[PDB]
Amino acid sequence: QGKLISVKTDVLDLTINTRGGDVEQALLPAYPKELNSTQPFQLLETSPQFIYQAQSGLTGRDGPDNPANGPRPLYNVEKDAYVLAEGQNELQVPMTYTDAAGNTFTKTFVLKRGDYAVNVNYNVQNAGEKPLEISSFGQLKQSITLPPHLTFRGAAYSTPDAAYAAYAFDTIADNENLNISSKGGWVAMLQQYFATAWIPHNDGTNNFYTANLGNGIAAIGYKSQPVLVQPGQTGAMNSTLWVGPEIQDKMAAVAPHLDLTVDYGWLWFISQPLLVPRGS
Repeated sequence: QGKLISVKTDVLDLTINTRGGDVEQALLPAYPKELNSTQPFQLLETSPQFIYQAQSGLTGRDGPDNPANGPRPLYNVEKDAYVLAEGQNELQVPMTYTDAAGNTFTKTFVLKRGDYAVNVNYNVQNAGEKPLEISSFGQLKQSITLPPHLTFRGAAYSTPDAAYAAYAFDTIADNENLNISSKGGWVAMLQQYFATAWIPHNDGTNNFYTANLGNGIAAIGYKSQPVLVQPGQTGAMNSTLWVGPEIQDKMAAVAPHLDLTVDYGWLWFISQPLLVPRGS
């Protein structure tokens, strides 16, 4: 039972679940829902017939988002609604959770004006006797079937060794999944004109994976290498979420070597039905 908070700027309307801090819906006010609509375009969404979420949290031995340590952390929040105020160029949305040992975990969303790159920052204060072992993760998950409603989509990533790469949702659904290591890099879900991406900011070697979550859900994500938070200290785990138009210039400012060019070419080609006519 985690409430839903509203987080608004000029370009994004996010709903964030307070149990785990997953982004459950993202609307884009600069883009109409369809031709002639009042409504903004819906990228991330949570509904009975379609889900598309940017999930994140702290896993590893001592991470609270690790199911073995119990249910996802219920964060406390100041308000239910945050809105970029006039004259202000940045919005901060901090949420705090306190462990059953006084360990404090602060997850903070940082939005900037006109900016589709949302910073997602943790601070972990260890108030106990042993080091806390923690991996952060970013997952993007999506229903394979759109709502029947009665133009292609896929997963991508890049690493220092992988200039372009792409997984069709079919492949993921076939249990043929990515499982690799990447220092830096990024993972994304693509559609036409719009993209979602997680870009970790750390010094380690991430695990980049795709996953069949079953019942029609595909996923791509990263799990950053485990870090120790000493009894002394407060640790920080940072990543950036792109949630917006597929503007390469803007994305590449946040992820160097962002080039989707060859990914789109593959996904465009692969999603077109085959017809070989009989001779005549």
